[PDB]
Amino acid sequence: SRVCQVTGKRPVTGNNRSHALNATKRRFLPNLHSHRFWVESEKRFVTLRVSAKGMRVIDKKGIDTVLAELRARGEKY
Amino acid sequence: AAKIRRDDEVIVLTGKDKGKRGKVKNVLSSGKVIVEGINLVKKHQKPVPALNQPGGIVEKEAAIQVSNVAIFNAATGKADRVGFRFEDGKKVRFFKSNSETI
Amino acid sequence: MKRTFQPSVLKRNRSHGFRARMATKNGRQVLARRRAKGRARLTVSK
Amino acid sequence: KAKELREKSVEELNTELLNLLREQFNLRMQAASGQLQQSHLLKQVRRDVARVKTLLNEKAGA
Amino acid sequence: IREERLLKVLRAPHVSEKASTAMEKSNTIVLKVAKDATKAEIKAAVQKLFEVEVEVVNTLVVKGKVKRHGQRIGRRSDWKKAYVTLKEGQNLDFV
RNA sequence: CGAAGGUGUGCUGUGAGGCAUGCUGGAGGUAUCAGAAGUGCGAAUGCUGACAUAAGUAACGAUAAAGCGGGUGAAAAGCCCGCUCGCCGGAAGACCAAGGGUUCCUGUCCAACGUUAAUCGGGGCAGGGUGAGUCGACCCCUAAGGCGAGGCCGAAAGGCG
RNA sequence: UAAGGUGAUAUGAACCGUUAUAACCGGCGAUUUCCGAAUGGGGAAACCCAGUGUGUUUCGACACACUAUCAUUAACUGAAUCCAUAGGUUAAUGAGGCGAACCGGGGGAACUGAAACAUCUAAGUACCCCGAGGAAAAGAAAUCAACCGAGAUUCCCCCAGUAGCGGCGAGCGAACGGGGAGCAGCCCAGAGCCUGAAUCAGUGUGUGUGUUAGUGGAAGCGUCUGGAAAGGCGCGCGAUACAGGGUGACAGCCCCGUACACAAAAAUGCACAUGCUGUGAGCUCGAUGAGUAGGGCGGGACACGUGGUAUCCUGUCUGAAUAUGGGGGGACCAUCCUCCAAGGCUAAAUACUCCUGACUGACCGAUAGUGAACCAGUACCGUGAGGGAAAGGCGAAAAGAAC
Repeated sequence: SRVCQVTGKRPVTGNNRSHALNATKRRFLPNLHSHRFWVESEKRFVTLRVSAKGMRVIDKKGIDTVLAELRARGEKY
Repeated sequence: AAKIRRDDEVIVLTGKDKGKRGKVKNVLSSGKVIVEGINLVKKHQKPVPALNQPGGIVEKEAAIQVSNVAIFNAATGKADRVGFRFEDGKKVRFFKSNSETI
Repeated sequence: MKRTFQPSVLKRNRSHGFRARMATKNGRQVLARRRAKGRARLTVSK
Repeated sequence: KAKELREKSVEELNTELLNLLREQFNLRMQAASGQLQQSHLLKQVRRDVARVKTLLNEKAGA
Repeated sequence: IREERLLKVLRAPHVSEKASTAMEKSNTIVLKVAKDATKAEIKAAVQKLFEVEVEVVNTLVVKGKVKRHGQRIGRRSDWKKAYVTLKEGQNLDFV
């Protein structure tokens, strides 16, 4: 599925309200990307599927922390 | 806790036999009893060659409701009602009027 | 003339047979509804 | 029975069980030839069997 | 094989004109046996229990008929029939 | 010493109605004043059951076809036996697969079933009947196609492989 | 508990028992073929084919046990590639499926209404999907109020069809405040001191209490009518029992019962007691949840349809302050008041009935009442999903009509 492995962002739903306000079902997808990150302590490249948001958060926290929360939540990376 | 039993002498309260006395052959589950010389019916029997049973009208004894028969007190000569007490450690029957055991 | 039901056993059982139902979500819902209505036989089996 | 059987060892019980199956066999043999008068016998043995078996178990069980 | 199983195999002698015919003419007996028993076990069981020599056992399965009792439709149970060939030096016992 | 209900008859009220009572019935009914209503039927091409009508009328399923003697039997155009006649014969014959599931064979019965009778039956009831190393299925091997560990994908279910 | 029994349609045969190993009722046990999550492989469900390891046995084969996946932990193994990881095998622990309604989350209509119809409505309903428990959810203020104050949530009645929202149409619809039901508060983001010290969980034992079989349980005769009395007439008696049912018509006193008074070998529900092991009290000093708050853009939730629209949620792009601080007080600003977000647990009052027991009804009485008073989700109809009937009453007793 499209799910951010970091922030847990998922597809959500909403509408097109047109100019005449005709409401129509739609979705908002997370913005997702398959990316290789450098883990120094493991000396290795982990590949996560993450949103832009996720990436930014990886910059802030460091990747060690993030992966610690991936083993904690118990989801495989 | 069963009041009327095999071989008790009873007197009949109700029916064509009212007042007659007799001896219990057996009891049935439905609360019916079958009493000696009591409630004869005339039954027609199709002759059966396997059992060598002739035909004819057999007088037989038909079950009577156990509510209708009373346990006969031989002491008082009256119909009685029955009750239970514990003598020794054993459950025993007695007559209500003279409160004597059976 | 040629009518609509031309029977076959292998066909019958692959299409509606027990195992065929159990294969899927929907089928097990059928078997649920039947067990709830309390049928004599659920599926077509011999 | 069943007190009587309880005081016998496991071996003698196996032996009794086999006797019983011979007797049972023999019985339903007689019964299927129409040679049986006393039917009540089948039930007698058919149940005794169970008794024996139910002991064997608890002697192994504990 | 175990003997305990054996004594459970053979239900009953099958009685009929066909039966009598084979028993007289071809030296063969006819048995109702447990639905699950096999040619091995029947060979074993006759050879054991009647103590006579079996040549070969042929079998078939009889589908019970369908009956009506008081409008109700029942089904008579299935069962298994066995033609049991005795080696000729044998002569029948019925017990 | 005969309730409700059914059927009559008689009387009485402006009316829906009421009272009494002969038969039937064989154990429940209910004054009075109040209370609550699944409260009143002829229609709805109303819904269920029952019985009419046309009418003892149309019809009895291939225009291949029957006739006689004897048997059985309550009763024989139709059943069994014999004799002639006639129809199919690249089938209206014989053997399978499929599909059915005991309809097979014997005895026995004739209510219903059989478009008539039926003593007959694929009908009823009871019994018997299906014997495999080498015929099939199973089994060994794969086709299209299916399912599909991990895997890829997808809001969830799930899709693809 | 017992003098009768071997379930029913349903007789009989063959028996078992009568003072307690007949039967019957309950407690714990034993057995529990095959299918089915189905789990050794497969499969057209109730079948087909195995492997490994023990154990015999004359050595023909038989018996018995283990063998699913997936998650997690361990152990051993172990490529590309040196370490390493991936991977591979064994082992222990758990999960999978079913089920009525209620519950929280993920998706989510249209008919209809608007006397047409698009916003709106219907309605976050039907339905689908996931997850859970006997309840769940919610929950200890970055809450409201109004210069006086309240003090978590849930639920009921008001406030009020008001304030408002709305093609200002159709409609929708609060809150503040008040009366009640119920009431309970806690921990982590850390050190020191005194340490098993509150609580809570596990387990034994004791008594008490409920449940699962049970025991006793009052007092009536005569007479007419009649097939039969319980009915009429006469004289009695019981009542902490005149609930109700049955017996040849309508019985307090014939039978079962009913009020009342009792009982558990064993298993279980709740209580305190007490022992136990695991869980840590209290105090002092600290500390105080960042890609977060807010913002831009797009939607949604708030009664509130972007409106002057606060307030919450977030797909997207961003982005602070840290008690000399921040949030809210219906645009917004200042003043005044109040509150501390971005960490987590929590009983009760509330909703529901597949199911067990008892009691009741100005509920029905066989075309009614459940589709189903009867062997009914049956026959029968449909390839299938599914549809889906008809059918109660001899009598007191079969005495069911010998000849």
